[PDB]
Amino acid sequence: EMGRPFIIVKDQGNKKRQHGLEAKKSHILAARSVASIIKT
Amino acid sequence: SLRLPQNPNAGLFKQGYNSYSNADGQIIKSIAAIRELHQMCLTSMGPCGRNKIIVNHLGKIIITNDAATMLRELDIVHPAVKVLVMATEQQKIDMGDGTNLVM
Amino acid sequence: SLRLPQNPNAGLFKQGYNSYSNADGQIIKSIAAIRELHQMCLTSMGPCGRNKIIVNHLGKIIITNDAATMLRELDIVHPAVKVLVMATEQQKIDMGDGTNLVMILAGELLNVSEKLISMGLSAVEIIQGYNMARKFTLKELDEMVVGEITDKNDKNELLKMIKPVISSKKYGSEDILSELVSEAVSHVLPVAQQAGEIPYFNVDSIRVVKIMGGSLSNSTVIKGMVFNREPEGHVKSLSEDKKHKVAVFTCPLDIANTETKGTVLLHNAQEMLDFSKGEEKQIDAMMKEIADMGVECIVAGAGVGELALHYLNRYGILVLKVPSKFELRRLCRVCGATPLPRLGAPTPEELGLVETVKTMEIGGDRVTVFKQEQGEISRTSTIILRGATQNNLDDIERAIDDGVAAVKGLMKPSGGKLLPGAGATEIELISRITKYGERTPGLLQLAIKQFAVAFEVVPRTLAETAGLDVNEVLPNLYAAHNVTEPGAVKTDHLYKGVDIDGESDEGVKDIREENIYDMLATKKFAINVATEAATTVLSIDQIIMAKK
Amino acid sequence: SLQLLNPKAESLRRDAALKVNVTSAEGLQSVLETNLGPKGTLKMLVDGAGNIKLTKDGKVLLTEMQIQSPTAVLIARAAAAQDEITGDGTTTVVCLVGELLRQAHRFIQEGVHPRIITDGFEIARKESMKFLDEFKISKTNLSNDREFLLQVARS
Amino acid sequence: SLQLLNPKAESLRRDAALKVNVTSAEGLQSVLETNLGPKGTLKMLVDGAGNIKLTKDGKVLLTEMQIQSPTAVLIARAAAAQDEITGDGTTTVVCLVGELLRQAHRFIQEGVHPRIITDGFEIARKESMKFLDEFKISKTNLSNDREFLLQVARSSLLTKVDADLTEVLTPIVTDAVLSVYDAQADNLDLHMVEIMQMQHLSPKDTTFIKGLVLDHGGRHPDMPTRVKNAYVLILNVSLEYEKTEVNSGFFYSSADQRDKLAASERKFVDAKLKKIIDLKNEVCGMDPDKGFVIINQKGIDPMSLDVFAKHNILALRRAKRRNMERLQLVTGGEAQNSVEDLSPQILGFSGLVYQETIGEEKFTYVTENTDPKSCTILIKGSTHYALAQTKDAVRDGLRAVANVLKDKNIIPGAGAFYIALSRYLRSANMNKLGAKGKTKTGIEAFAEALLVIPKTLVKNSGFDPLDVLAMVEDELDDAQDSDETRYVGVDLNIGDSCDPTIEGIWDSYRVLRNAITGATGIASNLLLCDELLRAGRS
Amino acid sequence: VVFMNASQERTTGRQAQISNITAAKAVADVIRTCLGPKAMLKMLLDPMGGLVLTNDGHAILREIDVAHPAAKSMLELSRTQDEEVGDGTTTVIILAGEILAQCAPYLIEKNIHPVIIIQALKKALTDALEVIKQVSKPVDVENDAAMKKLIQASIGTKYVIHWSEKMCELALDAVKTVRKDLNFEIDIKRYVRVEKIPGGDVLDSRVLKGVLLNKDVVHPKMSRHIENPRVVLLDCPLEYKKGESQTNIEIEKEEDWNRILQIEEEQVQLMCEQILAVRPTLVITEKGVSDLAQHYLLKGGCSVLRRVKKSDNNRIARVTGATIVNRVEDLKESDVGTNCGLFKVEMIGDEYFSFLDNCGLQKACTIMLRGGSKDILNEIDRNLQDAMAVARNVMLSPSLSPGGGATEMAVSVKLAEKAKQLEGIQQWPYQAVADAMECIPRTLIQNAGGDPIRLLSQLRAKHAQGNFTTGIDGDKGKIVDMVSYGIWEPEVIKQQSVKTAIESACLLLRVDDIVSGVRK
Amino acid sequence: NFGSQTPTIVVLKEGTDASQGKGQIISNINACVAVQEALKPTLGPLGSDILIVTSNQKTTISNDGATILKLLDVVHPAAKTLVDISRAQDAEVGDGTTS
Repeated sequence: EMGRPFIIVKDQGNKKRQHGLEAKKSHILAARSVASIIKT
Repeated sequence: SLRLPQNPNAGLFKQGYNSYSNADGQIIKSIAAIRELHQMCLTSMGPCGRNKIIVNHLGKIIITNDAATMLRELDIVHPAVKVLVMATEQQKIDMGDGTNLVM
Repeated sequence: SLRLPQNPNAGLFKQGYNSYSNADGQIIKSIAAIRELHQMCLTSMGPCGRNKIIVNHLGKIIITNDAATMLRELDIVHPAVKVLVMATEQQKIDMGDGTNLVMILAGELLNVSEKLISMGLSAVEIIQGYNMARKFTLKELDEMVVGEITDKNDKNELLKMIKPVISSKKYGSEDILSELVSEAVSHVLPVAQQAGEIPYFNVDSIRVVKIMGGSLSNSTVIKGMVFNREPEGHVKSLSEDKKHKVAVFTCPLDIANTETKGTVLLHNAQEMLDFSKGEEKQIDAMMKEIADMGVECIVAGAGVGELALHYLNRYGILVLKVPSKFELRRLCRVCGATPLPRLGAPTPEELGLVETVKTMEIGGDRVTVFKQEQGEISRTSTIILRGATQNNLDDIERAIDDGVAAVKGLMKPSGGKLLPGAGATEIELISRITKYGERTPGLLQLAIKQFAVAFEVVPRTLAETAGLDVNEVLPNLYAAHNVTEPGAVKTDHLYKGVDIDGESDEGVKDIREENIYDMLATKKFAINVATEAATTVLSIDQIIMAKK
Repeated sequence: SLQLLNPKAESLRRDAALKVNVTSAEGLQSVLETNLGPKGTLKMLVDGAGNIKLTKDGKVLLTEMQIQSPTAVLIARAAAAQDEITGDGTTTVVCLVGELLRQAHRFIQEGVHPRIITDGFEIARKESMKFLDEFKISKTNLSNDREFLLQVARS
Repeated sequence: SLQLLNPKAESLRRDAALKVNVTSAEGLQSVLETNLGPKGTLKMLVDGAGNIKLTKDGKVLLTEMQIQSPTAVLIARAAAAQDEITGDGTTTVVCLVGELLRQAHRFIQEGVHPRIITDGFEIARKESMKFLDEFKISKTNLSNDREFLLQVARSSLLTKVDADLTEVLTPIVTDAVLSVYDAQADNLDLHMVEIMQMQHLSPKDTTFIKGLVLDHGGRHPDMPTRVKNAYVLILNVSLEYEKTEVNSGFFYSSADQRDKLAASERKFVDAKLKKIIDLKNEVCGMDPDKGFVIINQKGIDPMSLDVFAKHNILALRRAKRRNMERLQLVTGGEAQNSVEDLSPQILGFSGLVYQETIGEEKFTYVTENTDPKSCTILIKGSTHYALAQTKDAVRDGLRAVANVLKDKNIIPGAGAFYIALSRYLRSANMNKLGAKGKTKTGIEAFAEALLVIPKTLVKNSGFDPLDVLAMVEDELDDAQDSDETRYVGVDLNIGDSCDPTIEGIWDSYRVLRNAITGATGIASNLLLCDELLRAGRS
Repeated sequence: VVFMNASQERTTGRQAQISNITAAKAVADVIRTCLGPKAMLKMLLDPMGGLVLTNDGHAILREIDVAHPAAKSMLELSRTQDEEVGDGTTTVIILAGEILAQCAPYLIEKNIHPVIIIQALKKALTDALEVIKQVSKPVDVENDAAMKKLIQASIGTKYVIHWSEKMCELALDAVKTVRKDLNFEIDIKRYVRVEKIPGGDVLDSRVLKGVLLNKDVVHPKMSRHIENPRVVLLDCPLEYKKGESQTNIEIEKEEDWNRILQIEEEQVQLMCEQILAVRPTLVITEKGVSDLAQHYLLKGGCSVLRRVKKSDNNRIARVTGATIVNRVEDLKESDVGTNCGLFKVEMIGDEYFSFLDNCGLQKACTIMLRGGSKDILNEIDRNLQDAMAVARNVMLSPSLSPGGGATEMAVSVKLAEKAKQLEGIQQWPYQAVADAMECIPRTLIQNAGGDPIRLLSQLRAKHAQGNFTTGIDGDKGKIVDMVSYGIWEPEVIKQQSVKTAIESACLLLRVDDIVSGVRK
Repeated sequence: NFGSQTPTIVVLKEGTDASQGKGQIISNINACVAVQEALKPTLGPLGSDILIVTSNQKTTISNDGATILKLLDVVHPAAKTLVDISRAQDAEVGDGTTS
């Protein structure tokens, strides 16, 4: 950090970033929650 | 012209100290201040005098027409009254009679 | 003992008012306050200078190394710094050249003044030392001038003037940026040699159009003005040639309306039936006289109604919108036309000539081509500037304006009066003022000798920004000036200067082959403004501020 | 006795008020003390709006900078009106008023009444007017001397 | 450049701090100038607790009132040191310091550097010390005349209370010395007189006593209050043991030893009492009108009070530390610690011993001595401040009459010494200069500043000080050519001059000598201080 | 995360060098008016309320709290000059502050590395010590008239110059009394006692050899005047001693409790008999004295003083020659103080004072200073310590150097001749010391009201004529030599001032970063 | 002289950042590399896409270097240079904005 604030994009702490296997697991479980609703 | 110079002596002594001097007040002014307590003793003088109820911060009530007893339980900020209060205290301690006449 | 008297009788003024005087080291703090913004412009000096980023309160970012432009967006607090800020802005307006020199020279005069004040020199004696040394400085500049521009326009001669000026601002490639500016200058010159007429030039004639995309090598020079516009009715390449006749109307095209309570009055149905067809015959009668004169293009200055645009598409007449004023004013200078407010038939003598009008895609939008050709020459040409980033497009626009302002310096004085560049101008003045300081008896020689020491910043800045040691390179340059002048004439040692990188060890032989020179008219006002800027700070014994 | 008339009020009288006129005029004269003379100091005024006023005129210093002390307000209005009609004398009146208060203040502490002190000011000033007639030098405009107008303008 | 070192640091340089030293000293002087002289104002000190103190002396005023201004702190510490050695001159030094600064500040605005101003102060002060030797008059104290001591002691009391109480206290402070003297040894101590604070009669009804008076009364009723012949036995040992040094306890096997172990502690008490009883009857037995009195510094066992009650012996406990030395001087006895060594030679003698009951406390009175070497002064008052106002008047009157015996030279008062220095310091000729025009600037500032003392006296009386001093200079001019030495004073009654020797006004030698030297150093350092800085860690 | 919790942001490069130079210059700028005989005074306000008014350099620095970390190193430089010598603390900061002021336009302008400058500062320091050694001349150290003019060097600046004629006689006999033959005189300030007595006159003073105690007598009968006093120092208190073992006595018989109090009285009488064996006239102890031991010593005429300061007992043993012995059983006639005389207690209303007069070469003296006020009396105390410190270096080495602007300019002239002969990268930093030595003589003119431009211009021309004795007058500002007026100062003062300034300049020029928040 | 405070004049208005030292130009490099970190996996036909939701809750899925930089609001001065070259490349040719 070197001691100075580093902000690339406005609302830095507001926005979140997902990547890797955790980003794929959240997308599959999001469809499984919708599927189990429609499957009934 | 909005703010006063505050005087140079404001920095001298402290802000809590108050001054009453000749031509600065007192001079029959403070004499008119003790008239409130003077009238208190005028109504208590004689066989027809009126007693006065005093409630101390502790809660004890002392009802008497004696000026030496009344001025003892009263907390008075005015300093020159204490000159008259301490004058009545000597009358009670030594002779014990005439405290109302002294005040 | 617990609390101070806190400056009694200070209630004479508001608590926000503060008093700062030359005593108690505040005049030293004022000089030290200059060094905060002085080092900012030191790294920006020369062709190797570094540009700076300044973000304003609105979010606009201007990346430039120009000292006059950077100080505009910055918020200045110290009062004497505003003296230095406003001094650099005047140099950019007047001569359009030498802006970084005024910023650096005025700052170094205060740095050498710190030692002068410490020795006990009064503020009056310090001012008299700079005034007497500046008068001798201006006289030596006219003695050291070499060469002249002579003829107004030349292909080679314009490379010795605009090119060294634009070398410091966005160096990049040399011949690419020099050819673009030098081409637009030859078009706005009236020429007309041997006629004895008084030459004339306009700095606002050349306009720079910023278009993102492409590359710098794809840029070109357009004799006409370029705007972003969309034709209303139709687009026409105008391949039928035989040039064109064009008219310009500063007033909009529409039925004349009463300025007070314009209202349709119909008493009976007989007047209502002819009201719809009546307005159609008014524009038809007015536009027919224009079409009969052979006018294929009409320039409008305001919004044009749809009823007027209908008959313009019938005869195949182009429509142009020119908002505000200055945009329309420079259009008539291209074609040589005189605007008239009425909608009637224009005068044939007031009609302009434009051979072709083209619409093509450059940066993704439709632009109209006013470009002229060899014959029927036009004035106020524009330069298309292509770049990847918009930040580079802003300073190059100001870099071209620096070359345009250099052309103005070829008009008012008797000539160009080229001076040795690469810092050789300020170095030669050091040895001349040093001899001048000894010729003046008295105590005023202290400020005169230190006045020439302030000129050492130019060779040190060019050497420091070039990645070279100022201790090795600078003393080696005085070896050419320490041998004075020999028993024979024709001494070329005056062309020695500071070199950037390369092999160092002085170098570049004589700068006469390098062709980089300086303008004499620029150095005259650059020294005067920088001296008065430092003199004003030294002439103020007490500074008073409000609210802070 | 003012505390009985108003709940909250501020007043200073006699020796408290005597230090008001003497000290406030002393701080104002000290600002223009370094101003008087061709070698005098140069002052710059910068307000909160960003404007810059650089001049040696004492009238600009009084108009741009506010004064909380009411004593200098009487002096500021007197020094400003002097430059209005005569175009000169702004810093002169301030040095006269501020010093005359201090020169007469030493005898006030000695017990001398202020009225008989101010009564001597009129007697001494009327003599300056009678001496002014013999002090002034007559100049005839029929000569049309240009050198005379040059030396006066350089003052 | 100070804020660069610390953000919270503040300073005032050159004239910024110079205006502080002139104003703060003038403001402090303006309050205390009204207290100078017999007509001066009376200040009432009231703290947050409600205590009332009436005094015209600047020592008590500056002590009770804390000074916020750092400049006036130097004046307060200088006036405090003036009251320590000389017991007088608090108001005088304060009026001189503020005047030396104002007179010198007028030359500073004229372009005079403070360095040469301090030179004129030291040169003119040394010349005043030489004139002080010629102006003072030596007196003969071998006669011990009352009239000379009454006028000198009255001059100090006129600056405290009115003339009614002054005439009462004048013989008291004159009698404050009396039998205390030494021809060869020169040692004179005023700490042998005792200051008693009690409310009895009236403040004007107080009287002087020729013998020691104590505040402790008879502990037992049978103890005779009046004793015609008493032998004072000084006992510094405590008859009642407070604690035992080595920790110990009593372990008894049977209940019969409980009264025996209690009687074990009765042997040590009776061992000290055995030799005391034998000392009384040793002189003569069965002798009426001759009593025996013991004065103990420590506590006395209430159980032992009945032992002396049968023998009619008066006992006193909890005596002050300074009381032991006074018993040898008054009663003529000798201080004794234990009872192991006794004799009639070490016992004191008193012609009258009696006790009076005032309020709920009883006071012991001892008087009628042959050659008493010490005495006391009873200060009575009608209120709380009457004890503090009279005490401050006596203590300031003690040091005045002491310098008469310490220094036989007496300097006339009533501002006669300050006026004489005015004409002497005007022109020093070629005697002492040191520089051309540099030294004469500081001398003129110091000469005109010494006239504030006589002018301040007139301002408190309500007259014109310029008209009073005008007739003073006219008398001194004709006295030089008439071959007659005259001392011109200042009379505050009719607003005219007078003679301090005839009017009975004089001043002490150490008071005036330390005032000129003390006020010179304070005013000089303030003129040499161009910056007032405050820094530290909170 | 935040990584470093202490100053994660950093200020490095030229920004850290400017903050170190600017803050160091502000330390010397406030004391510029504190140099010279016309120098002004500075008042300081501590959080406790005590006011300190002095022109001394060290007393001003140590009482001011500086928030700038590198500027605090300037505060401790005067402590090095004060503890080692005690004179010249003002000239150290003025010189060290001018070096960094002159060395500033190098790293920013010439871009010269600090170590390159440090190598030039060390070479200039060696040449500066040689110039000071050449201009120094030896003088007689046993001449009393010559040492009086040397003490006046530091007095001319101080306010005590009016009493300088009297003050030199006070400081001369004080140093000569405590010094002894052995590292030569090995004199120490701890042996010299300076007592501050409020009131009195400064013109009237005397050097008293002994210890002045403010304690009164323990008994009225005690004789306050003794013709032939005998002092015996005892560290053990005369009160009954109690064992630290916390002994608990179990009392059974009725005669056991009465015997304990008797034995306590017998031992106190026994300890007095051990003292009376040598029959001392005086008794001095550092602890309390019981009332029982007072009567037993009345028969022998032993005056007892209690609660004496611990360091005062060592000073009594030097003047009286007595040997400190804790136990009364080892007391001998050899341990009794001898040669002491003139024991008298003067009566003063404030406190009781006891006098001692002397007739193993180490001695002590107590200087009684009588001022006009307690705060001025604190100034004379500080002025007396600096006056005696000048005579120390004179007795240590015979070398004596000129002062008042002659020594500072004598070095700058020699540095100008060698600078042009170097012809190298070190030539620029070598010239910084030559211009740094000019601040001290230039400050003397600015405080005197003269023109430093014309005086310093002709001053350098005088030193080129071959005479090093040309100074600058503090009053008239004349160029007359210092031999006529007689300003001379020990070489140690000139050496310690130059050595400290060079070592301090190399420290702050090596700081490229300033970080905080550590909280160790 | 008008007060015992005597404030120290600051050259720049309060709130202005600092510069020079060591690592100031390095701060601009790490800002562009971090933006590059998102566009690297989007390169190539087998590359991935980036899901970006603005403050208006507008879902947009783009691997294009020009569109990604238009969604986010870049307040970093040096990081905005990558936005200009992405919009300039998309305006003329239209392809290669990620490269």
